[PDB]
Amino acid sequence: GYSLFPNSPKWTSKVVTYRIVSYTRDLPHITVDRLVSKALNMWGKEIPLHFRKVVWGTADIMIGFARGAHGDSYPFDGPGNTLAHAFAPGTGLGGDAHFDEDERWTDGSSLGINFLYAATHQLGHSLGMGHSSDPNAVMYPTYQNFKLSQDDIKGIQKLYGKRS
Amino acid sequence: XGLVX
Ligand SMILES: [Ca+2]
Ligand SMILES: [Ca+2]
Ligand SMILES: [Zn+2]
Ligand SMILES: [Zn+2]
Repeated sequence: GYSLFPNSPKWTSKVVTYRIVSYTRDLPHITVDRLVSKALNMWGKEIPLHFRKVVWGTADIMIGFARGAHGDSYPFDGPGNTLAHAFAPGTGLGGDAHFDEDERWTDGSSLGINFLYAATHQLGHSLGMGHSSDPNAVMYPTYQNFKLSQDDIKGIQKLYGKRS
Repeated sequence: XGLVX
């Protein structure tokens, strides 16, 4: 079923900050903001961790869109091939989630990669989830009405405990 | 893609 990262890195503070740093031409900025919140809350409702949004500076989880090389060691590669990537909890690059601007992204009303699904998968990595062997899992390794699977819930609660 | 660092 689920996996974590080696040595089970996790956020150990009660509050973790996040920032939407850069946007996509494909959607209104407000829509990206609302879908990012919804994705974080899918995972957050299950566990004792709280997320605080910031609008400037460095936050724990930096989220954004980029083309090509963008300051980490893993440049994007134009249309196709890698779509997005995210880093396990930790200082610096840890927690950050990046999306390739050279794809097409949608809120569900157009052609594109469904941004809510993709953000829920990437932010699973930002919280410490690896990939699952269960085809039903959001954390399965390969890509409109979804929720987290039982396997996704079991793994995140294994890592953080359950929310009371 | 999940990356380590
Ligand atoms: Ca970070
Ligand atoms: Ca690409
Ligand atoms: Zn990156
Ligand atoms: Zn992944």
